Amino acid sequence: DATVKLGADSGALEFVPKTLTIKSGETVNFVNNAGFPHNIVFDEDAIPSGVNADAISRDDYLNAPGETYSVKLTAAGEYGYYCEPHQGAGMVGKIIVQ
Ligand SMILES: [Cu+2]
Repeated sequence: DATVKLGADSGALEFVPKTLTIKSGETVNFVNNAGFPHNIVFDEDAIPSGVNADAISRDDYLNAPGETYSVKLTAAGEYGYYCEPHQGAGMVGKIIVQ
């Protein structure tokens, strides 16, 4: 399992780390750090076919400080995802599942 802080302590709205590599079946914990509310809307494109992004997409917004979203990715492949509220600011990421 690996943990992604949503936003740096400085206030910058970025996925930390932006490019994360995990193994098949590892859980990603997206812990709110700064800039909340945040959400994780996996992109339908640039992903394993079948639009699995929607099922693993966080439509709701994490608002409480330290709120953690835990998602298990078993399918191998890059997952290109982005934070909608800060999508224009470049708050995106990619999770290589092997
Ligand atoms: Cu954000």
